[PDB]
Amino acid sequence: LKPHFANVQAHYDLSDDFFRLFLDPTQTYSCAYFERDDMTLQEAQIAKIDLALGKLGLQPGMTLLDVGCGWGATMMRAVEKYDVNVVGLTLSKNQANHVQQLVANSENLRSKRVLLAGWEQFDEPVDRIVSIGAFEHFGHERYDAFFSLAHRLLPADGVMLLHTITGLHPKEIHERGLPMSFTFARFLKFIVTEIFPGGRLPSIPMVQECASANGFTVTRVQSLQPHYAKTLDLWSAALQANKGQAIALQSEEVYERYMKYLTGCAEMFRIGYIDVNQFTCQK
Ligand SMILES: CCCCCCCCCC[N+](C)(C)CCCCCCCCCC
Repeated sequence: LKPHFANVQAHYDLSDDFFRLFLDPTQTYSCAYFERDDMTLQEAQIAKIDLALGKLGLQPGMTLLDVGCGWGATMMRAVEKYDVNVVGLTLSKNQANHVQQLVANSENLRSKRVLLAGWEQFDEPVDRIVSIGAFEHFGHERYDAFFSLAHRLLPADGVMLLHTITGLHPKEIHERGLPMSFTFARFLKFIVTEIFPGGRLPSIPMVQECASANGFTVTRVQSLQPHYAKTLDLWSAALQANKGQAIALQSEEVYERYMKYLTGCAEMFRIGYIDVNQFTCQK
């Protein structure tokens, strides 16, 4: 199984400078958690991180594996607030380099590693696992392999917090009393073709199946559905105000595409065609 470096890199290696125009300072690129009403995006992203890490029963000395570490905000938070060693995986060249600098400049004593590789090329024992918004890039065809590896790399009391967007079947969506449909399907095509090449959304039962079939017990499924529309609204508001900057670094063609993507997804979550859930997978 050769990781899909090309497709994944197609999106995230666009330009850190560009993503910085709409993501919060920690560069977290996933659904935030507005635990409190007046939280800033940065505070809500940290709260999301704590929500995920707080389910792992972390302890000093442990080694945490972050599958699809992104720009590393989660890894560094794990080190700094929870005092654990970390290992981060990503197919993005720019992310690997960025996190490599965070590691190089850290004054914390814990072990920190970032690899430009996929879980498909990682076979090392870890104490706990966290994966936020990376699953959507694996593809239905590799779900079983992922959980197999996850279960194999974890200790006896191991735990994996899998956070991923989930979707309903377009055919069955019509019964949910949800109009549009065609519009939804047409937008999904747009996303997979111009935003996330190779992307694929898993249904909740699909995650529950691959987990159980590989020896895991899903002890909790928490939805952050409403929180994503706001996260996306905040991302789009910033990008738009940074429009002039967006075109300079790239092109107005890229800008238009990203605004269409950010805003569109926001409505999709608002109406309920898509969801986002954190699965506590207990070994
Ligand atoms: C139906 C095809 C779905 C492909 C989904 C690809 C998802 C990539 C998610 C990447 N992160 C975690 C960085 C988040 C980006 C913002 C939310 C995007 C939601 C897309 C929903 C498409 C239905």
